[PDB]
Amino acid sequence: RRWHRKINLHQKRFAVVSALAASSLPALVMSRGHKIENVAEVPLVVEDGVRAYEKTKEAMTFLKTVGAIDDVNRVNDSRQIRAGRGKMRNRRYVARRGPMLVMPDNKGTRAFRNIFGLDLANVNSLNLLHLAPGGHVGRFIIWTKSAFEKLDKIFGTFTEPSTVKSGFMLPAPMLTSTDVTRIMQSEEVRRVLKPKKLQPKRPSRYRQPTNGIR
Amino acid sequence: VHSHGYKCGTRHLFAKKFRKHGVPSVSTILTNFKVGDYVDVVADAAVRAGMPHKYYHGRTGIVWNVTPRGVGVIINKPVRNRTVRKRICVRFEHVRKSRCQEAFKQKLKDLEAFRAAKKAGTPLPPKKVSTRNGGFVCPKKVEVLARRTADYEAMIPY
Amino acid sequence: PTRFKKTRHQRGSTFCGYGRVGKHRKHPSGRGNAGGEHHHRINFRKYHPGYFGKCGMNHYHKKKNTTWKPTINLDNLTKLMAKDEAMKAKKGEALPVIDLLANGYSKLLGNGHLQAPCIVKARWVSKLADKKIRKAGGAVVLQA
Amino acid sequence: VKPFVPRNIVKKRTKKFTRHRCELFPQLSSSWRKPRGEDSPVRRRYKGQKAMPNKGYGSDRRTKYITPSGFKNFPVNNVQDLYMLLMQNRKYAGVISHTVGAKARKAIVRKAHELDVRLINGNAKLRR
Amino acid sequence: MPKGNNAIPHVHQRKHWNPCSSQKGNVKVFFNQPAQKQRRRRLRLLKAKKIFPRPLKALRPQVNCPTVRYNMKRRLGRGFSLEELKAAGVKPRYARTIGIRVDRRRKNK
Amino acid sequence: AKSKNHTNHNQSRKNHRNGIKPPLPLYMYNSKRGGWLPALVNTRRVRKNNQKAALKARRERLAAHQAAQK
Amino acid sequence: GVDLTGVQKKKRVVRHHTYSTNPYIKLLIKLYKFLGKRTNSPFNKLIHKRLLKSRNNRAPISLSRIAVCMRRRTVWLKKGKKSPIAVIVGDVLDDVRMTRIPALRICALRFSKSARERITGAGGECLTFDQLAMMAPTGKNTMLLRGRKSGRESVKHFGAAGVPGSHAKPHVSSRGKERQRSSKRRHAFRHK
RNA sequence: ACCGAUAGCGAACAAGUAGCGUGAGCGAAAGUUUGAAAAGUACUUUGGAAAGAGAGUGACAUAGAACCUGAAAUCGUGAC
RNA sequence: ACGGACCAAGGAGUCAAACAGACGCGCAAGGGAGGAGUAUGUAUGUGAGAACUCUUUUCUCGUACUGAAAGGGAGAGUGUGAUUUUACACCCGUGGCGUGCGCAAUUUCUCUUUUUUGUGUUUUUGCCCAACGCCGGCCGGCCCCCCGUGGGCUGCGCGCG
RNA sequence: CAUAAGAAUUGAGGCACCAAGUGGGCCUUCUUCGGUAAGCGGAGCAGGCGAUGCGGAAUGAACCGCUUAGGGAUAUGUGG
RNA sequence: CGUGAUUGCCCAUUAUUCCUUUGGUGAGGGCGGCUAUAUUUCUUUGUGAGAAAGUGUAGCCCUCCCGAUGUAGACGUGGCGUGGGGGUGAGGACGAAGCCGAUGGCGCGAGCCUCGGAUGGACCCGCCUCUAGUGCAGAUCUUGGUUGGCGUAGCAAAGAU
RNA sequence: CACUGACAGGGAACGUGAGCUGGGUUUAGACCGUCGUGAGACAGGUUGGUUUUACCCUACUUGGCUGGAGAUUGCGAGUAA
Repeated sequence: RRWHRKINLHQKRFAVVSALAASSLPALVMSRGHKIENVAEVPLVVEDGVRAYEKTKEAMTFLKTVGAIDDVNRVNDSRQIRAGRGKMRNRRYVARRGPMLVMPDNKGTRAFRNIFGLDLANVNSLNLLHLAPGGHVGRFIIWTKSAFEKLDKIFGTFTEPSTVKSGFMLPAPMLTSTDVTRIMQSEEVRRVLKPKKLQPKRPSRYRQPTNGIR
Repeated sequence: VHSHGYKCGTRHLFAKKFRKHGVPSVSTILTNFKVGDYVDVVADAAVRAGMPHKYYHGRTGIVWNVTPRGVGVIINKPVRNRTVRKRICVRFEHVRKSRCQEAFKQKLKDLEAFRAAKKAGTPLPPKKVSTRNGGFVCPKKVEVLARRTADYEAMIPY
Repeated sequence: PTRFKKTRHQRGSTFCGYGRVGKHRKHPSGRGNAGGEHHHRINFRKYHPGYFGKCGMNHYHKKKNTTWKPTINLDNLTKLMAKDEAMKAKKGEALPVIDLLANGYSKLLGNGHLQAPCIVKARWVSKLADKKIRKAGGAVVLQA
Repeated sequence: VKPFVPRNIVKKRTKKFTRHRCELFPQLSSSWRKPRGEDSPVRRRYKGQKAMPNKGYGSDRRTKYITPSGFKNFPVNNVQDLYMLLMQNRKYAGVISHTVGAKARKAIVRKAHELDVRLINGNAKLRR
Repeated sequence: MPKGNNAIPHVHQRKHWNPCSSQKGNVKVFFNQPAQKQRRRRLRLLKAKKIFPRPLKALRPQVNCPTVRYNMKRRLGRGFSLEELKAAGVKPRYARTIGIRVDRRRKNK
Repeated sequence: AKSKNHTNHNQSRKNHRNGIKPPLPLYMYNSKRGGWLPALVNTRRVRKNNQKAALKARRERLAAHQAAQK
Repeated sequence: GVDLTGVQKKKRVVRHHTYSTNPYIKLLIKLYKFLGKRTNSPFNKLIHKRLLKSRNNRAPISLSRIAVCMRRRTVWLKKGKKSPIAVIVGDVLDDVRMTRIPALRICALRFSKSARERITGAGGECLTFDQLAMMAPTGKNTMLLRGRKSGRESVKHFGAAGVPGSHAKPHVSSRGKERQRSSKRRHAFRHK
């Protein structure tokens, strides 16, 4: 069976690339089941100092305080035994997914174990599957500062190809401007607009082909 | 199903008919051409070359070519859902200029000539009448009809 | 993928849309290549003309590497060439240096009209370079 | 359109179209399918028949998937969800997915009747 | 059958030796490959560990190497060149002990 | 039971489905090919000519940009 | 009694609840659809429409073939209007032939990296159509580039009763000598 | 990202068994009491006997060992 | 004419190469790696066929074709001189069409807007047509033969990547 | 484009890509061949049927009328 | 006289007309940040009650139009079901699921929903994506099953209690 | 041939096999003559050569063997002189 594939390299990546932006296109992120009452900077960019935290509790707590409560609480707790047969092909339990910390690399203690889908990543990864639950993107990346910064070096820029992927980078927007719609409203455009209609309702003939008093 | 020569014959068509036998006239030869002429096709017999197959007498096409002895006529031949242009290699002897078109143009110019004259040349100059109409009538002797049998003994079959 | 397949759309339906006429069972009525000459002629002739027979001539044990490709034509090169160069050398007071090999090829056939004399350490050329390179004051160096 | 008022009936039938002879074979079931049926009078729209469903019959697009009490039933399992509905009076009545066990109905029901907005569960048969 | 105008008469798997309810047979999928990769890898690394004092790759020459298509190219080829090795000076046997390849069938053009 | 040959009926009906075509006949211009070679030789010499008309399609261009460029 | 339709319920042909997966377009069209009709502008409408098609149906265009267009300016006017607007609903690929050609303004879907740059770099301007339209409503000294179409290869593979009239290359298996091409390049076998 | 007891190996089962065929060989069928457990219905009493009716048990015996469910075809009944 | 006593559960258009179209989809004369291999922790593991890749070498197919060959081979740019071997110049081959762009008349509108009219004009990459021209090809023409001004038949070729 | 005298149309045209499904037909006005003939055979034209029903012909594949969204209201069709 | 009693009709899926439906290379429009547009309608010869009166109105909605049988065959689905994946609904023993239901209803339908247990009793389902050993009357289908057939045929040799 | 008033002709899936029968018919065996090179053949000859099922539906025969409609009332007046 063609249990297998190619993907084009530019494309696989490119895609992810759209995704990365959309990892911080917040509505999307919220929409993504991500919640944080906590919500503030999108992405909420965090000390890399965090990474060294070695007691689970310590770490988590701040993390909770700083965010992790709802989404996290969806996590662990939306855990269900997989109903249906996948269970009986060993998929016994299912659960959703909650917010992402990306590490430059991990060095806490615990470190942060006992919880996957509640991401942690050594940057040089970024796995779309983790990035896009159900291929339906939007996740909260919680930055280590060191990841955060490193990131850019990773994608280069549009007009500055070169990273560690060779030329592959931020590259062209199509239309340069969203809020097109806004744009579309204009004034120039709005001037050249063409004027309209009037005189409405109540019919002209109001049947009667036959003469009469009507 | 039937036998097929590319010159397969007929009863009474190709045969060179009613006192119409013999060579083409010198008038035929004195003719003169240009191309693009819409000329119609006929078959002498004379020489059995430059001679189309059956389709073609009674058809009008246009010449595209003049070769030594002959002329090229492209004709639209109707096949299936179309007419295809076929360019046929006749020696001159088997083709002639119509009037088909002649009139149209002839009139058109003549008329233009008049239309132009009428404005914008000097004169001015009646032609025709309308179509068809009514009328006063002062006739002066109507009849009727009484047919057959009276004085049938004078006439009819036996 | 399963769901797209016609089949899905085509059940309760016997023929599989094959036609109610034509209860064309699972056999060839044909089969692979052959029979091209009788019952498929018109097609065969038509759609793959020049087949069969064999004629012209042959080179047994041919070893195609040995021919492996060599050709480039002109403007082509400049593009490969650093734009700096290509927006500069023109005059003939700087002939930038092009080694064909990296470009691949080996042979130069005409075309192009360039936009700087340069050096192409080039391996073979059409007639035209004597009239092109040369005309240009561009250059060929044949390899040695 | 319905009520008040169009000038005639709201369907031409809706008694389900089935096969024919369903009635006959008991292992045969009563579901609507297109006759294939080569000589089929059923295909052939000969007179003797029963009906088929067709786009000419359709319910007025404006006036369709609308209840009797004028609402589309809207599926609900809970009070939060229900709390969203509030605006609506036009075209939905929430229907509680009865389909999920009860205790919560004790909660939903309490809130909903309390919240003064329809649910058929909460409005049908001998209890509210 | 459907009307679609697509790329004429094809598709291939419905041919020879694809073992059916028959049996056969000439089988050699690559699905092992992950595992294989690992097999190469895991081993390779693990090998290193063992060998360990040793510089791994064994010196060999450099060559320009074949063809036309390769006429212009160099690869570090097999072997060495005893002659060269000689020319640097070095007993081949000894060289082998050092872990620098040797050769013969390098005729040395 | 005598096993019938063939026929033509339905055909003008079939032929008229898809109609009866000619193609814009004289395309706007001919379909090419053939003629009398002494004439064909001569016509090329009056199409020599084309390089003359290409310098007439350039004559106008020059006039616009030499009259004034303002 | 109905009667002939010249073909009944008139076929997709040129299309409606429409095409590809790029989001932007979807806007564009909303934007533009007003504009051609309700900013009465054939050009706009055209634009609008022109936006709609599929990829083939948006086969590219490339630069030097625009050069010419900017020879057109040059035989246009002494020059009161002294400016000009290019459109291409595809990518602009670089060409080659010139490549010392001037700067100028091109309004495209996409300009290659190289091109984009180099164009712009040459004083050109790559404007996306957002970057056009908005600041360009209404034509006039607009230049529709309607792409190409023709020079695809596909049509090559249209034709094979190899009569003296049909000269066309089949989708066959010789990529070298014979392998289905043995005569024709000799008159003789299986004639012409 | 397999199947779900007619599936799935032949074979979930004392199965490559049983069985079958001279033999070569051929080679099946066949799943689950218990909110927890036999607590597996004492006892009464009729009943040759089975058994019954009681009783007795147990949430539940429309759970009494044919044990989860218990589909349909088919039939008695009730009821009409 | 056949098949069809009944009810459960079964019970039939699959995977899949090159390939043609269609369509989305990537990038674009390159593209596609591709085989592999390295590679460093998330930490089971790890220095992810499948994670992330990541890639120098490139490989491979693609970005001129033509000839059996031997073999050649495309702005025969354009233009130009041109007795155009050449030699010069260096921001559209020739014509037919062209959404377009221009102009004027044309309505109102202050002007704008500008309805409407009337035209102009523009590369055959906007499409196609129509004709050279061009590559390999073939006859080598013109002529008595052969060569040059120049031919003159032909082709999956080329004509503004 | 007037005549002074002689269309109508033109619910687009142009133009194309590519794949199906089909190759036993049968019925008819008309013409017509074979043969006594044949509800026979065998062609020509148009139309059907086929592959549609509705309405008519007590009965009818092809005769009459007429073709079909779903209805409603009205009037006709053939036919009474 | 001059017509006139006065009204010759009956009756198809055709026709008209009218509605609703549906499709359409279909027409309109409103498509605004309070002018307006749909919903509901008064006081009811010249009213949108912006202010009489409730309700809806972010590119769709709201009006308009032509057409609308079709086998084979084809195409379409902001069509329908299912098995399973990924995401997302953390849906429930206050009894899952299964199942029965002259139970109702929604949807042209395909389904889908609902309300019942004198049901059944624990795992199971929504929605968006993925993805399929994916939707049966017939195959002289198949396995199982289930009949009627019908207490009918029939139990009638080998001498007999 | 014989009788006889009389020895008409027909129809009924060429009426008429779950009627028989099997002499006719057409296999196989087997003889001959012919023909055939041949095997074989032969619409030549010859000869011997496996004729099932009803219990069912219906149909037919006998044998048993049971009512009435419905309307203002199937809501009641139980021919009509």
